[PDB]
Amino acid sequence: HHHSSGLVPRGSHMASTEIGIIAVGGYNEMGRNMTAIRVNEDIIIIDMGIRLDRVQIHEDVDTDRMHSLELIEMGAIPDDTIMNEVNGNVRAIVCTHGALDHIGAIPKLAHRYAAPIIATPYTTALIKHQIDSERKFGVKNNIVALKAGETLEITKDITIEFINTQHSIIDTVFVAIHTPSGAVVYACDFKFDRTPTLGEVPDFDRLKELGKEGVIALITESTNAGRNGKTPSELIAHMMLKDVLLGTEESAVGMIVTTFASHIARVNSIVQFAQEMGRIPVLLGRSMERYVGTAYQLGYIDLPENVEIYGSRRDIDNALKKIMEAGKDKYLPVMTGHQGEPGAVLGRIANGETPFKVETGDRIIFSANVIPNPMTQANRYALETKLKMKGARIYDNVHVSGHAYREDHWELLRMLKPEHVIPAHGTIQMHSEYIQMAEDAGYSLGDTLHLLRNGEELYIEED
Amino acid sequence: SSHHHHHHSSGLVPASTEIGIIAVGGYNEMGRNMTAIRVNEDIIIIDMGIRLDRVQIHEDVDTDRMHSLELIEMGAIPDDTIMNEVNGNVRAIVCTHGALDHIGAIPKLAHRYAAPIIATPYTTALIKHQIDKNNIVALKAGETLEITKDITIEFINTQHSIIDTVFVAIHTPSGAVVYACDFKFDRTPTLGEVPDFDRLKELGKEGVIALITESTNAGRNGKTPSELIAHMMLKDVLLGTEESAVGMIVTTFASHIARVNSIVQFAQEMGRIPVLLGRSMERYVGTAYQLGYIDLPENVEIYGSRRDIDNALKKIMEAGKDKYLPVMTGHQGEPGAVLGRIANGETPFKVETGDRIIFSANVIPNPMTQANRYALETKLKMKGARIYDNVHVSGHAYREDHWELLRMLKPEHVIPAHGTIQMHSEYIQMAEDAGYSLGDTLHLLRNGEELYIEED
Amino acid sequence: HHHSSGLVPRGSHMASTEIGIIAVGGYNEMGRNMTAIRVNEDIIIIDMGIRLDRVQIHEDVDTDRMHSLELIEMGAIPDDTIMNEVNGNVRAIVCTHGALDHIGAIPKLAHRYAAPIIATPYTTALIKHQIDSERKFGVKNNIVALKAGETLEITKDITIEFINTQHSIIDTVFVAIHTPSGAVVYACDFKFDRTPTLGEVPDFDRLKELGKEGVIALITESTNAGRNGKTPSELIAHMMLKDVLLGTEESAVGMIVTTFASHIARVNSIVQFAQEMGRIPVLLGRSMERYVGTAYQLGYIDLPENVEIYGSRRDIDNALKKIMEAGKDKYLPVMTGHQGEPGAVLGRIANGETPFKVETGDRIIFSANVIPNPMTQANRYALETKLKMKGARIYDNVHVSGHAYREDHWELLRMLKPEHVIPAHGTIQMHSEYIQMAEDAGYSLGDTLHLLRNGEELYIEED
Amino acid sequence: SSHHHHHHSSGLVPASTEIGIIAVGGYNEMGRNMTAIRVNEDIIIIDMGIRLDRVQIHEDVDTDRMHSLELIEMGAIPDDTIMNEVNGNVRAIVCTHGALDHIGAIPKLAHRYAAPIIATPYTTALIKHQIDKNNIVALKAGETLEITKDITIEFINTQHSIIDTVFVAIHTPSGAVVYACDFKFDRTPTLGEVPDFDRLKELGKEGVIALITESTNAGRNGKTPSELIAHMMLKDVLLGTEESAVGMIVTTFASHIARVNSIVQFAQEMGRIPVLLGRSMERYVGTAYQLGYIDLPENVEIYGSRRDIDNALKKIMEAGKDKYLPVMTGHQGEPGAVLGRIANGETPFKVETGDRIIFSANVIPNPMTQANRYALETKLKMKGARIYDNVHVSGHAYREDHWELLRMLKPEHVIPAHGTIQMHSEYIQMAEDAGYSLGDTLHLLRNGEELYIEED
RNA sequence: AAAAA
RNA sequence: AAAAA
RNA sequence: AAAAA
RNA sequence: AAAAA
Repeated sequence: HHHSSGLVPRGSHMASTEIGIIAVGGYNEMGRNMTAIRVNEDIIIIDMGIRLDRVQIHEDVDTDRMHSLELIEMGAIPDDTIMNEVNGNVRAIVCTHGALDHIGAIPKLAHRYAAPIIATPYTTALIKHQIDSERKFGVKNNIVALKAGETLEITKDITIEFINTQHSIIDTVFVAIHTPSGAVVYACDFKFDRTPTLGEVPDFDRLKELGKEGVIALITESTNAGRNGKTPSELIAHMMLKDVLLGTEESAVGMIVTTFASHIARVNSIVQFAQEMGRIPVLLGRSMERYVGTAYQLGYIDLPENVEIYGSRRDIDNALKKIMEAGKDKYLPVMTGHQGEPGAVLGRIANGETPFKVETGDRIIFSANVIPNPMTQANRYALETKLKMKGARIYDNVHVSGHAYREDHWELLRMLKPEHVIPAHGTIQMHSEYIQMAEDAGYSLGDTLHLLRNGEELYIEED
Repeated sequence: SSHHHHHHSSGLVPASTEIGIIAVGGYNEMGRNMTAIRVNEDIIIIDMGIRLDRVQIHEDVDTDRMHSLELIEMGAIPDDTIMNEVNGNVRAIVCTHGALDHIGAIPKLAHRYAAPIIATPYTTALIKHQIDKNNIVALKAGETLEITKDITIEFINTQHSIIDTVFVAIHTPSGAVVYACDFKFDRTPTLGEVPDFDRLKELGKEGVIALITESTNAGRNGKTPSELIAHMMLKDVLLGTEESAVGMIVTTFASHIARVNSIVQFAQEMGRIPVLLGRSMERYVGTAYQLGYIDLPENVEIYGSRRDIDNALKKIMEAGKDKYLPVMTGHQGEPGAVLGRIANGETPFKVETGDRIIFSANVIPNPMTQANRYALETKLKMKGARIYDNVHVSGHAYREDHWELLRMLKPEHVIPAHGTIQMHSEYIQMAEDAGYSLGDTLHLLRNGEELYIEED
Repeated sequence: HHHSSGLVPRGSHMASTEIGIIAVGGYNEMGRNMTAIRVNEDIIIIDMGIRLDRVQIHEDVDTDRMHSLELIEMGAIPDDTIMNEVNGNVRAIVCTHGALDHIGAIPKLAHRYAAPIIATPYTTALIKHQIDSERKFGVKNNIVALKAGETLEITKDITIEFINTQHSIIDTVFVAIHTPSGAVVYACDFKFDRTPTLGEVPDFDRLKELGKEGVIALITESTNAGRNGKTPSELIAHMMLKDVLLGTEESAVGMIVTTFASHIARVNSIVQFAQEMGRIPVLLGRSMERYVGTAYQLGYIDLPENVEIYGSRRDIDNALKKIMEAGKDKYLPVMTGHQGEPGAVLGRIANGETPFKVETGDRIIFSANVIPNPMTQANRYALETKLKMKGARIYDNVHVSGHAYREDHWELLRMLKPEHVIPAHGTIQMHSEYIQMAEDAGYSLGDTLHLLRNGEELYIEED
Repeated sequence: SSHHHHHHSSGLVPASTEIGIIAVGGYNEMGRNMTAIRVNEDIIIIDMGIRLDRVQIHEDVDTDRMHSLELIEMGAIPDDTIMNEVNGNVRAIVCTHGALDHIGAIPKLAHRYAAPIIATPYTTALIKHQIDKNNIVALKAGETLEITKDITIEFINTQHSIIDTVFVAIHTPSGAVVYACDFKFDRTPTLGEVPDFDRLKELGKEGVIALITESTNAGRNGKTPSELIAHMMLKDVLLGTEESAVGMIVTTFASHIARVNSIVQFAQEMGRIPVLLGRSMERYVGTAYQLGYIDLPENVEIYGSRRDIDNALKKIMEAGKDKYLPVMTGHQGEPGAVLGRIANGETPFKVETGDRIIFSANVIPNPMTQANRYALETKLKMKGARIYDNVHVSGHAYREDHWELLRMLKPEHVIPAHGTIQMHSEYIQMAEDAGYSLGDTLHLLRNGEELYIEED
């Protein structure tokens, strides 16, 4: 004899999709970021970064004579040889922004793929300017400019959407890969910033919509997931830098500012402050000219008429000779070398290889943090020791992070409601931080939350 | 056969003043600050603080049952028994502000001196409320008070993590002795005034014999971020949220009136009614309001007693946590404070997953307070709370702030105070950069030592 | 038409075994260790520890009135309710040693299982003495004494082997669970020590043999896997303590030594040193009497005739009154309270609640480390501050770790050659350290190397 | 009407000596140690060291092309130009041992003084080899040397990370000035003798005016572990292995002769032939052997030149790494050292997975050396090496060692040296526990300052 | 770099 | 959490 | 708390 | 990497 135990309504499945999340670089370390998203047999590569400290430990630096495999053995750059064991063909290369941890390895690995590079206008410009700077013949991927808010079809089954976000470089995007079974979202090198000083407010609405439409997997950075609270706004750094530059009873002293050439919002703030304190803003260093110049040409920043930009050593040295013999109090040199890079303008000033002589009382403002690696900490120590031994006053860490804190990740997780989460852009320790946060959010390790190592592929079969 | 020459000096003259800088407390540690400035035989005492951590290591606090000498043996409070060896008489007791590290020992030591207590209005109010006896004189920033035919005291406005904080300048016939401790340059305060740089420069040109100044954050690079920074960060944490109807608790220094001000303003700007909870909140904020230092919105609610507080939390819980912004005590996980009691479930307020707890304060770097803070945060986290930490800006001068202070006052002698010998070491390296020499024009004093400064 | 592509010789499989590695407690934190090894449908529980700091954060301590579930909610103790979702029956409970992070939760959870407790003689003694110390009625598991080197049959298919190892408590073992498909080895709270001061030299031969016989899975601690090199021998701590106690030109000063009551090798060394410096070794504190007394009765340590042991408050206070009024220079008090435990002898001396008064010059030797938790760091700070304020001279950290370092794990891995490795006894951060080491040894995460969280079961099907 | 009384003192007497303690270098930093002790108008210089990190921040080392003044501007070496303001004449230059932080600046500054260099035999040997000019006098531990009718210098044996290290006692008609820097109490040395506690106590009772002593590890709790501890740990690392035929490299201080001794002994006990590689290994160990301080087994091999070294490594590689124990330079990842060259693959020796690299040294806490060490270890690890770090014991006295030193010598005045102001702060807290008072009997000197001590 | 009731 | 010419 | 060739 | 009575 037999009783009924109830009934189960079974859902339909009009599209099965096989998703691959391939960790190539930047899952075991910082710098050489590369991820590959496989939809069935088509592959979208996301970012191709470089890791600088692996270049610095070798007294040979070179980095432009060495080709891909030697750099991979140093790594340095992502080991993409594993792509030969991935069951698909690369259809596109997305670069979510233009800093070296996302495009630094483009000129070394991108030319081997039969795919266009898709990026934002500013990013595309930086990639182009960089590709045209190796002159080894000679294949160049075409570059498609895709703006935040725009969508691009790659395949009958694959579309790529850019969503604007904030970061320490302008024009940074989340990328959503739409598949017949739903979306794969990539959100790395980002920060929620509700009061940006240059870009736009993050697209929380679209994030929520995506959440409701269906997100299969989220690949997101774990870099500062261990840091408590929310990332302070860029406005905070704006305010602090303002206070450091204007708030002084020793006004006619002579001040040098140094920061990331790629941090366009920061540089912008600095030149405005120069205009508010009666000094002539003069930008020094090749990379200043590259990044800030490019940002200006494409209309991302406005520059005052008296702004001066110098890229060549003799232009720079003669500009510093002009400043030195006119009164340091009349200029605000905005220059490269905050990490004590050998050869940068500030490092050359510190060695006295320059008409500019730092004298007691002079104020040097590092609008940047020291990167937690022994190499750059050494270069910074030597730089600072020299500058102080010549009597300079050091203003350090006038800066705000470009990365999401724990609660930023919390809210992102609540908005996108991803089915699977994969931490990226960090060490396994950082991923451990992220994992604990995500578990608090209801995710389970090995189930809906996944710890990948470089070279590993997560297979997801969506019904 | 051999010769040389020398001019001899004449014994002719073309009232001498002897200065003593007596370090009493707060030169070997944090908290129990007390300095004594002797002009020949008249003495001005500056500040009388308490050190809380030396009270915490003994589980039996009752800081009002113990008399002065036992507190000194714990210390806790400054050892002023050394004043029995100082060749002078105390003519005044100056308190540069009203926080416990400047007035905490007032009720235990001040009564032994036949001298008035001189302080700013707010400070005087807190001292009065605290006593529950020296005369108390209210002296405002910018005003001068004569103490003796030869001695006057000037208050100069400055900024700090408590309102109405002053530098004090002791004017003598030989020049000024300046005391600048527990201070911060802030050119964009959210409460009070910008410090008096003009007067500092004037003083410098008039002649400063000695500067007694804090070394607390002399080790920190750069300049102290403005209170405006903490204002902005707190705004971002409180308003910048897609988890809006969650229920938020803010905790901070009850004495940081500027901060509490910012918080209640934000409460009015996020459509929650601000409820201030805890006895000390009632004390400091209440007093600040009565004296017209802070303005409060009509809907502001304050509860100091245990049952008032618990019934307020029962009211809040059963009306919607999303409708209130409780501003409460317990940011250091103080046993008995409102937040610590909420965390222990001894309260109608129950923390549930998602609730946001904002510590508008840093954790005090002492093992005791780090323990209490750890236990508190662990409990709150285990009940599902989301912790926003360090939404805060320092109340103390950084290295370059001291650089500029030194270059404005141009003192003949400098003495670091308000810290450990390590903090003083930082200050010393900075001052050496400015041209001072240790043991000559720069002096590292320990508690109990008297520095003699003579006229050339 | 058809060609042959070669042949493949296929192996036989005369016994399939399903293995479960269940992480119950101590995989997300320190202290409350509990693991469960499932062979088909029979379960061997390994260790049942407590986490002390979770008790300390509550101002209520109690820990003996509270029953299991409240302790689990604090946790504190392992959440073994998950055992109701594990497909098997518990046949035995192994305790690899007698310290609280292995037997601290025995009296709270063991009585719910219909299984005997298997342990070494010393461990068994401590478990018995502890069980007879709750007097709540009243079920007591029988305890089987199994010595290092001995094997015990539990099932037609399951045998348990003890292998001697070293640790900060005497009589510690690796446990090997022999199954028809091979062995599961558990090696937690251990240290290679080639010159022990009490136990035996580790059984490297047997480890190698096991390796060759076939190890399915290794569960091993990750606690100090991050620490570089090899764990220093106990002999090092012996030497340092000797030097601290004898090497002094201020000989008749009065010295107090404090250490782990359970560290029998250490205490032994101390009383021998007392005999070598003409002082009477007097042991104070209830737990000293418990652990050292027990170790003496079972013949693990020899004690000199003049040794004195006191467990009660009045015996202790009058012993200190005797010492105080006879000359501190004539005694070596060996007492509890190295973590500044409220109520311990040293903590009571520090509060002046004792005939013993510490005076300037007096030397207090902490033969122990400070546990990296804010609670115990607070208690230690208060204790030390009081002792120094009474003029004592503090000798700290005269101690050597009880846990394997990175290279110790390296060699263990090379000896056992396990098919699968699972890190245990630590946070996810410690496990991350272990994971990197194991990857260097050839293991692969998610494949032969497994990261478990509390409540998770790894299923292994051995052919 | 009113009265009191006082006894007046007589102007009768019931040769005065003025002591100057001049801090020249090594009081604000590590490395460039130099002190000058003035007795009225005769001066004894003690030590002349170099500071390596100030040389490293400039990539252009050549420390022999630069003359004294440029090295002083880098400093690098002590600024002894201040000696032009000191009212006295240098009668002797004492070097308490032969490591670079005591003799590194000898070839740059010693030649300007009309005075002999006095040192222990080994120290004299290293100075002589280094010079490639003052007279050099060898003075042994336990011996005394007359310098002046009023001044004698006594050497007292002590222990340290280099052999033949001494305390120096300067005897004057008013008592002794004792210098105890770069030292360690070690009652179980593996080389040399136990320090002379008897003589220290004797000195104490005879009368010590001033003690100049290191503060380097005064912050570390307890007592310095004996060199025997490092011996034992090194034994455990080298012999205690189930990975026996792997190939092992040991690196340590070339000047730490006791350590190298232990290592070669262990090499003979593990059936490997000890090969010492590197120029400085050849210098220090060679010199120590010739003078009979260390004994070497018959099979010992030493190579100082580049091709000798490379061909030795080619020999080793092609005979079996398991048969050799290379003892080489480069523990701090010094560019050009043997280990750094092996790590860069510029060498017949190739590191392969499993190889054990033993650093019998700690990493020096400076960003430069931490960088070099990081790059080195990363390379070695990337070639599969297993790193055994910190197999080492400190060469400097801990807090309680200083406690007992102070209680033995009973000096009237104490001056910390050989460290930063932070290290001195640690020492100061310890000395205050011992009864000394800062600015009175306890003195914190900076480079360039002269402390005057008069007779009562 | 502060308390808390 | 970044380079630099 | 030290260099290295 | 541990308790304590």
